[PDB]
Amino acid sequence: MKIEVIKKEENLLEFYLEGEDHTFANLLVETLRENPHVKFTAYTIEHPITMARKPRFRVVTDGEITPEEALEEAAKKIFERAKEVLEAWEKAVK
Amino acid sequence: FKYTRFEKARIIGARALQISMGAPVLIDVPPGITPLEAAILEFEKGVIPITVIRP
Amino acid sequence: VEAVYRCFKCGREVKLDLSITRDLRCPYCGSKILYKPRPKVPRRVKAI
Amino acid sequence: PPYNADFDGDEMNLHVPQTEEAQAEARILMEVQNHIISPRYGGPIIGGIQDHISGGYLLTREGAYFTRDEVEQMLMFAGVDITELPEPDKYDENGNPLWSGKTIFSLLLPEDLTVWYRNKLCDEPERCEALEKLIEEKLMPDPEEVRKLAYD
Amino acid sequence: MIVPVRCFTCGKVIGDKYYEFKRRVEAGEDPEKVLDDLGLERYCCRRMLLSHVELIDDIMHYRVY
Amino acid sequence: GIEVQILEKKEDSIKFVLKGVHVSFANALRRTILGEVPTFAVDEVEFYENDSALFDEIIAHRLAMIPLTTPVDRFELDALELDDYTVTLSLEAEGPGIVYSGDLKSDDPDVKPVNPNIPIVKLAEGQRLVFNAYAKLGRGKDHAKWQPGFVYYKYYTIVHISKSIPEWKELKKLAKKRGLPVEETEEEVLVTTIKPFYIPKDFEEYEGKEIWEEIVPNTYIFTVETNGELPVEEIVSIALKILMRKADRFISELQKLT
Amino acid sequence: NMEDAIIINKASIERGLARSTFFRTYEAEEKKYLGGQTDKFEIPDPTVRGYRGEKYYRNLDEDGLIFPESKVEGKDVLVGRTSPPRFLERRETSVAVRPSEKGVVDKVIITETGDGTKLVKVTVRDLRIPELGDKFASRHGQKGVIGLIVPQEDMPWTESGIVPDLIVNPHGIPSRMTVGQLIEAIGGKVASLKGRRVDGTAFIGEPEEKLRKELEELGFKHTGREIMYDGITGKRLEADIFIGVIYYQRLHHMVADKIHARSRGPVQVLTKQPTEGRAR
RNA sequence: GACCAGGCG
DNA sequence: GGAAGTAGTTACGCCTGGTC
Ligand SMILES: [Mg+2]
Ligand SMILES: [Zn+2]
Ligand SMILES: [Zn+2]
Repeated sequence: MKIEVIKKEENLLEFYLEGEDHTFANLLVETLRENPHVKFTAYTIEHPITMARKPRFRVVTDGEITPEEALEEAAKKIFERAKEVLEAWEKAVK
Repeated sequence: FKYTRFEKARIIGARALQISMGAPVLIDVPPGITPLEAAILEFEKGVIPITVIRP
Repeated sequence: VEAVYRCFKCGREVKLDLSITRDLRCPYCGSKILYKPRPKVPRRVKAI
Repeated sequence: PPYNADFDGDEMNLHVPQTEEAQAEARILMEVQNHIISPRYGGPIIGGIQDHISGGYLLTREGAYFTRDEVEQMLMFAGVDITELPEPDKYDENGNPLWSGKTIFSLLLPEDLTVWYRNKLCDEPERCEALEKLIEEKLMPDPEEVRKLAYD
Repeated sequence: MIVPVRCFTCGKVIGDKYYEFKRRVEAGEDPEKVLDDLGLERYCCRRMLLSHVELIDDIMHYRVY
Repeated sequence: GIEVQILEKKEDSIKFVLKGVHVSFANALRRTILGEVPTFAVDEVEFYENDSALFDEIIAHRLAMIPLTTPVDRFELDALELDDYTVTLSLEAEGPGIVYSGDLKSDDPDVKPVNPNIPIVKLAEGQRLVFNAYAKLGRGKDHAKWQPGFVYYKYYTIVHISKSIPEWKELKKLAKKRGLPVEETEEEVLVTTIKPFYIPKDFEEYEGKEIWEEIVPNTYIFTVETNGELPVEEIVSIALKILMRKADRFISELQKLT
Repeated sequence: NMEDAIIINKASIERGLARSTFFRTYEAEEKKYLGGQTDKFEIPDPTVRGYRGEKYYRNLDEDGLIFPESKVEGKDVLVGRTSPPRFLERRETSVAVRPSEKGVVDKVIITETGDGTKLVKVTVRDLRIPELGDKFASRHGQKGVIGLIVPQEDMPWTESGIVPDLIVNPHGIPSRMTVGQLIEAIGGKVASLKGRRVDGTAFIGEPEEKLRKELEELGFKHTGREIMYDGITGKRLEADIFIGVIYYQRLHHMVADKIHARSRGPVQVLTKQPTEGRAR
């Protein structure tokens, strides 16, 4: 899932998440929002037809953690949450 | 001296037409720029060799 | 040239050549209309 | 509105200028950035039509508040460049910060603009007259005083 | 023409249920009860069985050869 | 923590409660179930002869819409890159009658139509329909033919009906009729909304303050249904593994960037 | 869906919603000119005047007619035909599909005219899956074109598990004053839930009050509004969304039959100006 | 090529 | 001044087919 950085200012990272759609982008931004060190995070699909699979992100942190750290921690939390839900589901179904 | 809309359009069109026939660009332009965009960049910078005459 | 042809009213096959035969008719029911049949060759179709 | 097109089967012709003079003429004199103001009446002809107006009302009306995620998403969707959200106006019963629609709308206005007027939503002229009386005294009313007498 | 294999809205397979629904309804049973028994709870699925026309029978008669 | 509680486990569907999870993860799970989990579906058909009334395109689409059993152990269904295994389903049918999905053969014992009673075409006297249909893995985000089933969720809400309300017993009886779990106290009656509880017209005057809904935070009632391609538990497990693998791929790409 | 545009579901289209096939029948006659100078159904040799590319005769049979069920694209010939020379070798007058039309050869028939010359009709069928620009209408006069095709996972859904097959902007309702469309949506939902079709006759049909009461008794809100969730973000919408079943019909004004573009081509002999028409 | 008819905005 | 005659116009495209 290719990352196409557009901006790398101080405490700001804007990039294209090539290959994804709303499904992963929304989860990533909502799990990034709960990080206290992130001041502004959002995403948008510039065009439903032309850029359907190229979401664009903006991650702005206060400065104590770089946006790359924020995205890494958010993805780790997503993976942990999915694993926990998988364990609960497999316990319940069996 | 303030150009009108029509004077600006004529100047930019003539400059783009000249550029398209080998007239050297008077500034530096990004690669891939179309001649019309080069003429518009020239006008926005302010280096305009063409002068309009008025009655 | 002998070509395989199918009649209109009846579905059973009729053989003739258009270039030579001035009159086209099924010689069994007298039908003037014929179908050019589907060649027995594979056809690849995308299911979408 | 300029084309009077309504997407019910409408068709439009597209002409490609071929000479550089024609291309310059089109791009300088006929672009859609210009012609926002109609030569007929000297007023805006290119503007919001139905959904822009209704969404603006749902945004800026009294009591309309938005959550942090909604505010960030709408700002990114609109294309507004921003690196920090303004201070929230209210706080939810759960402590969640909430932004007013007026603040979000103000985020995309020029920092020097200042104007007042009565729109079509004026049903009690007394409140409008009170606001005008407050404004006329000094022309720079205290923002909290206006917020006390704010009217839709 | 012929009964759709899947519900246009949610993709539930309703191809097999049409003939059972038709024969049960012709038998005089309540259509709501029949549709509930067949398992079609969402009204999108019930629309597919309730509004379908078997037009294949009326066009099978003309051959292209 | 995160709790999963199953309300109604049927053969072709399951209804469970998901607790302690944000709305974003619930929506992501629903979207991954709808468009990520891969199944087998006919993608290409080779027609040798088709004398039927339907055209080749129509029959090919109807074949693609026919659900196909998807083996689970043999193939990695949670992989981001799908396998290219192709199953050849053939049909040699002719004469008067109606062609069902159970008449299709298969080169693979595992991959075959789940329901053998789905009509394909009605054949008259003398008509022949011969084809070889090829199936391959895919995702519902590409075409609807690869959708494993249907999925949706809703908020887990408890409706409070004040017992000071006249003829509240009618509301209690309506809640019992809909099958919703209902509890009553000295001051009010609580109707857990497993299924949409809509207040009738007569009681709409109290919808503001006397009767009101309470959304339980981070709780959702899910409803997953299969088309026979996969077990519903397998569908949910594969979707969760898909989300895990997507997160892992994002982590790897992010580390590659730095 | 602004300005009378219509938003539609991709999954519904892929499952057969509003799918259609377009038929065109090309005709070629073996004309008998004066003096016994006839034309011939044949695959012309490249020595004939006006010969097209040898690729355009790919599907032709030695008889001179294209085999059925053979995929034919634009400018491919169906009836190879040569006419006696009239230039001032045999000229070519073969019949090919129209330049903007493709499809599959559904049927090739051969027959005899009234005067006795050979006549052939070739029918080409093109599959038209709905796309952006195709015109849709309801029985209440609400015309519109597909403004967007949205995946199912992006469509909103109802608490009952109902996903729309189509979304219409509310701004087209009040200016047009089509209360009948709303009543028809209510009636369609009630008919689907009951398993009995609703009588919508002009003046003796089922009253709207009866339909609303029946919808109330079936377990749904009497207004027809339902609690809906946003597909993109996952939270329920603030307002209760009006949803129902409306009978929409696809019109033959497809965007594939109307798109036209001419860089440079034939001109009229008299005025040297470009010709007139999409067909030429 | 011009005549007719039917539609579309 | 009649009181008739006469002439001159009556939106813009676009598409389809059918016959000469
Ligand atoms: Mg219009
Ligand atoms: Zn015969
Ligand atoms: Zn359904």
